[PDB]
Amino acid sequence: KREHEREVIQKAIEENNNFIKMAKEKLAQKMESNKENREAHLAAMLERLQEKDKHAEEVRKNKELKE
Amino acid sequence: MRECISIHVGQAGVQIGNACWELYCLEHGIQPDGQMPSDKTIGGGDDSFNTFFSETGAGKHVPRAVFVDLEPTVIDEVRTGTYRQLFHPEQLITGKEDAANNYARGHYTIGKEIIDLVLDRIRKLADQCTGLQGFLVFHSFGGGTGSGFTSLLMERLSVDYGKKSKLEFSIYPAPQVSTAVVEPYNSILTTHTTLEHSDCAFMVDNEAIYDICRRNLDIERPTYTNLNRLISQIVSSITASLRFDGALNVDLTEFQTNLVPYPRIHFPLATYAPVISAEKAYHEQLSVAEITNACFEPANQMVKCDPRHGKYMACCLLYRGDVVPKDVNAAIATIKTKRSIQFVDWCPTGFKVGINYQPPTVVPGGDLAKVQRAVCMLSNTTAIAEAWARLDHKFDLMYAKRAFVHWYVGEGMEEGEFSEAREDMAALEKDYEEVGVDSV
Amino acid sequence: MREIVHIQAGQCGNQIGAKFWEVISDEHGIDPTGSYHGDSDLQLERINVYYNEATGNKYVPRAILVDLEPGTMDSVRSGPFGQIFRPDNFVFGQSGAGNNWAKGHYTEGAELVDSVLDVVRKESESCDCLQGFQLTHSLGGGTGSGMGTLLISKIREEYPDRIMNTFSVMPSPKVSDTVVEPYNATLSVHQLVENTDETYCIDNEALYDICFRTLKLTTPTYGDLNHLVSATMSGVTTCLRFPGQLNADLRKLAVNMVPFPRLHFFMPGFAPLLTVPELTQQMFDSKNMMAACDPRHGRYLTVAAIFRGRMSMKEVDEQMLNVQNKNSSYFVEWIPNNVKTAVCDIPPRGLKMSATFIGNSTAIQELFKRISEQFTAMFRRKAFLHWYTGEGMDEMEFTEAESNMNDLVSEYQQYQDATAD
Ligand SMILES: COc1cc2cc(c1Cl)N(C)C(=O)C[C@H](OC(=O)C(C)C)[C@]1(C)O[C@H]1[C@@H](C)[C@@H]1C[C@@](O)(NC(=O)O1)[C@H](OC)/C=C\C=C(\C)C2
Ligand SMILES: Nc1nc2c(ncn2[C@@H]2O[C@H](COP(=O)(O)OP(=O)(O)OP(=O)(O)O)[C@@H](O)[C@H]2O)c(=O)[nH]1
Ligand SMILES: Nc1nc2c(ncn2[C@@H]2O[C@H](COP(=O)(O)OP(=O)(O)OP(=O)(O)O)[C@@H](O)[C@H]2O)c(=O)[nH]1
Ligand SMILES: [Ca+2]
Ligand SMILES: [Mg+2]
Ligand SMILES: [Mg+2]
Repeated sequence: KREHEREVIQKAIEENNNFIKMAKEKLAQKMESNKENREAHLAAMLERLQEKDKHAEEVRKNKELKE
Repeated sequence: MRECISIHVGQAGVQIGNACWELYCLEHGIQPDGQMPSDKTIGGGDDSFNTFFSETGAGKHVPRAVFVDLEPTVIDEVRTGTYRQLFHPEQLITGKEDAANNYARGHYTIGKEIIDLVLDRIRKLADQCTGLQGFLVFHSFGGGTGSGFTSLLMERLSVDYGKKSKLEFSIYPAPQVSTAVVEPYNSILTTHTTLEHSDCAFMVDNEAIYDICRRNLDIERPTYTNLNRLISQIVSSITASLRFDGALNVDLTEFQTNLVPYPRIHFPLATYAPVISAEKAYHEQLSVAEITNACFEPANQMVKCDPRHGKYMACCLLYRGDVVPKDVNAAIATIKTKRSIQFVDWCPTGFKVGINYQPPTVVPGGDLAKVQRAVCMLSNTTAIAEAWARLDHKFDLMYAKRAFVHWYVGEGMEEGEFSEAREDMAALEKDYEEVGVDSV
Repeated sequence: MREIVHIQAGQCGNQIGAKFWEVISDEHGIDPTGSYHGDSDLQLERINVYYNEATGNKYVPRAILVDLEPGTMDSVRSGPFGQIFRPDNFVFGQSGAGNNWAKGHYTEGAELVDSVLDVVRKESESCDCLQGFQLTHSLGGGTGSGMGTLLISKIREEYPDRIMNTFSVMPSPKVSDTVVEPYNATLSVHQLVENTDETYCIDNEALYDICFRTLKLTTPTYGDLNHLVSATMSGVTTCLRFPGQLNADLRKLAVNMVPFPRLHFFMPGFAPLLTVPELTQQMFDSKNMMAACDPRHGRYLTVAAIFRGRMSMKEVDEQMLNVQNKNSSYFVEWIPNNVKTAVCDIPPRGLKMSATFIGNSTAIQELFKRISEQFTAMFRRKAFLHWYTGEGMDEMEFTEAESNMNDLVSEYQQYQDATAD
């Protein structure tokens, strides 16, 4: 019975730690996943704007080769 | 000891915090500067009101509370308000840019910038505790901060404080005072994320409170001030067992044992009485039997639902004021032979009772009549699932077309989080359905 | 605080821009010197949203005045509240666009755009917390249209996490005899649908018809049209300028008004041109829309409505509920509670009470179809294409802009036809 008593409190500690652990890891993964996604969305935005600049160069270029 | 730490998140959480802590001060005879003449133990104590107030050497009684909002204008009013001396400046935390009714911004983009600072300030309160019992978290379902930042905080609190108890007072959205079309999204996301991390959550339907102010107090167009003063009374009734002592006093944790049959089934329905104007309360005394019977009028519930079409898993009565057990028992016996009260078959039908002799209090210039006795019923009914059903339906209407979803995706979220959250809500509705079925 | 950086480009942009500042400076109780002479603290609580406070309690508009010709610049500086604007924030070229979108967007404007950005940057960096930009301009000209859409792209490169709002004035043959305007409008819309978060569609066709048919003003001047614009612009910014719960900032407005990113073109409305009931009935009436569209030819995705003045708020709630029930077919059912109501108890000047309307209606397509009708006919005609290709433009950029606006129309049609089940 003494050994059973030890196993019960050890189980409670284990499960409590496992809950803390999985919560810590689950959260860290979410914030990482969110950081990548938001950055990837902003990066795609700038890239589209940066080819509007390249396009504008090509347009001004096309006007000099117009004369 | 048994200290409780309150955390007020977002506009709704903060402004309800203002009402509650103003009300507590009047109940305990604490002045706006924090002084409490009746308290002879200067600089500390083990009294019941010390569960919510710490004490400085200068005799100031300071709320065990943190106020957090991602925008400063609501908390600024606290910093310059009547009770500004009550709080240490570090208890009042503000960012510069709110979450814009967006869960993603509250949980991720904006929230992550201030979460560490918030946990540090919470830690500072906790280390002053000799026996911390747990946290009380006030927030809206609809706001970006109330939803997003709260769920982030609750996750972090579970890591930093293990299985230490965490209670919620959650403001459930109503169209009469709604601020955003996406509040159903924010509601489902925060409910899903906080579910594992909350031990007990008291939902407050703004429409329920709105109707009570209109019908029982004759307020043509209730303001947040009208709602919050009513809400603070229900909150006060629930926390009264922690803040006061008494022979017939029953601790909130004892009620909690009865109210939560399974971890996910932790949403009690609150019903408060009497809500009555000074004009009507004059030359009219509401007896124990009358206010108790009022607890089974659905018009008096904090959440719109019909318990008469559901099943009970618990029924708790929290009295305060001039009340004795004899009258309670008589009132209950009458009610059971006249109301539609039906329990599930796996639970006993006895009503659990608590009495705090400290009478109800009202804030100056408030709409509520000062009465000699009040009661708050805390019941566990399957019917509260109706509140989930209404929210989930509104969620489905918009998500089918992916309306407004791009605001969330733009902040780093994925559609998988929406579907995961909605599936959890569907399982929760099914859970409340399963517990109501008769055993085999 | 939460600052907005105002920009006005071209003639139209500076005209309505100046009147905008005249009207709100009056509401916030500040004179053309920049000093405060009001009576209510509510006038100053959120003053920093649009104004910089200088030494000696002098409030300076956070405004940037732009044009490819120095003419209008003198007009503003000589006009009322001309001495309130920051001198350094005046940015003028000398060339002039001549209603050539290509000149404004690729050539003449591209050489002035940087000195504008320098002023944008200087204003921005001094913000406690910049929320975004609002631009006033027309789409029918060359500067406000072509350069205005260039500035937007350029600003969005340096401030991609800020809100970009615009007050775009739409061209109409009833007001301007210029024939190439449907080119400039389509080319602009091609840019606005991609790079703005919120666009208020100010339609000269609607402004004309209101003045002529309701105000009974044959031969309406730009002053008459702008009196409507100013009252409107005052209305749709009230929630930004005064203490409030609802759409209090540009981002929260966008989140409530834009269910899909491309569908961000609002038709504003104003009433009157009284009782709470008929104020409400008027603001939902087609005759009171500042966009030449019939809302009963489509469905509302979202709606924002602010009432101004002292009135029974119980009555406003009841009647806003009343309108939604009697006109339930004209609000999409797959967006619950899409109509939001605000109330500011300080009325505008002259009126004891008014109501401003902001609708995201699929009926806005009627406006884009009008422009497209002109554009498509012009494209077949190929009338004045050399002025654009002369600056280096290609014929495809015309085609792409056309089909993109066609897509916008069909997308508004898609969600108009959608059902809950
Ligand atoms: C003899 O017949 C006509 C003679 C003229 C115009 C017309 C007719 Cl029919 N029509 C039909 C119009 O609709 C007017 C319109 O121009 C106007 O904006 C306005 C100033 C008149 C326009 C050309 O379509 C506009 C742009 C292609 C613009 C034209 C310009 O402004 N610069 C530029 O690069 O592009 C240019 O040089 C300054 C002056 C004006 C042109 C000339 C060609 C007169
Ligand atoms: N009962 C009550 N409800 C409130 C109060 N303030 C806001 N709400 C409700 O809360 C919801 C909006 O969430 P808020 O708390 O205002 O927003 P937030 O938490 O600050 O999050 P942000 O988007 O960042 O501003 C709406 O449904 C409101 O009706 C209040 O003082 N009392
Ligand atoms: N409502 C209104 N519309 C105006 C006003 N001024 C010009 N417009 C319209 O603007 C369109 C042409 O654009 P403009 O602003 O005049 O030209 P711009 O943007 O300055 O470009 P450029 O003149 O070529 O340098 C026409 O369709 C006009 O009807 C105004 O004061 N009020
Ligand atoms: Ca003490
Ligand atoms: Mg807020
Ligand atoms: Mg011009």
